[PDB]
Amino acid sequence: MIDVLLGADDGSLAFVPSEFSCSPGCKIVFKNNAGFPHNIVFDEDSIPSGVDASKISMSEEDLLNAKGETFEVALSNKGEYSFYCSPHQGAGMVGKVTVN
Ligand SMILES: [Cu+]
Repeated sequence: MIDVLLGADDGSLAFVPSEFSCSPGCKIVFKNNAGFPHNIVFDEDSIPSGVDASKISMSEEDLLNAKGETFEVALSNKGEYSFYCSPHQGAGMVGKVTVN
């Protein structure tokens, strides 16, 4: 599995890592680190065809509010999955996972 920090240790509004690669069955655990609240959203138009975004994404309205809170994702279909934090998207808090 891949552990991803929500917020850099220094408080920067970033996923760490932000771009990473894995294979079918890939599991990702996003953990609130700094600069929260944060969330993790995948838009349907920015993930592979035939993937249900609602099954991998937080709702834009929901947030992880405290250090250490987690949101887990498991991926199957190959392709590129772009994601972002909704409150911090405009600050560049975005990422992409590639399943090859
Ligand atoms: Cu955020």
